[PDB]
Amino acid sequence: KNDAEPVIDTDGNPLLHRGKYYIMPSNWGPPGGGLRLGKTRNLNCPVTVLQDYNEAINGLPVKFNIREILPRTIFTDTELNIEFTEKPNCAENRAWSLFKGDDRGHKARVGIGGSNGHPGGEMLRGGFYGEQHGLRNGTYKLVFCRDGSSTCLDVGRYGNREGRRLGLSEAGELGVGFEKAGGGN
Repeated sequence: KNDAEPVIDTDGNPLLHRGKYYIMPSNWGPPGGGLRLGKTRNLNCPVTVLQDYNEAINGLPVKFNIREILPRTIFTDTELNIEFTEKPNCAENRAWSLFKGDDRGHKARVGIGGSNGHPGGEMLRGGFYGEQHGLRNGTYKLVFCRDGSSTCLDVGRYGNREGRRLGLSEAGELGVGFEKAGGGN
């Protein structure tokens, strides 16, 4: 279009696939936390990807693959399937799925695992997306495009008093910054 650039960590270098990264809360917003598999609600397997109310923990690595592949650069509009680098042993996968539309989950909640136990229930189908509609320095937003009716929506934030459950906002939210997790190759 106007037209897709490469997606950068913003420690200056284009961002890659099967590469482990972290996502910080940009520049202190608000008040910024990291993300991980966190504790929220109760027992059947934690699906809730949490954002931290504390900055000491950058959470868990984040693998942006167009998933059943290997590729070199992630340009702003190219699909992908994202997942953490280690699942709590008991949810099925670490892939992020969006549980939907009712039941006191109340937005499409960020979900790891293949079935549900507890709140909400049926995880929507779809491939993710991302990147800034940004201005002076740094990086920005990630997006989801559904299988059924989603000409895709943003991912804002919902809280619930446990931490901060990610979700699909109506407007857009989250200035996001990327920190490769290190490595060679």
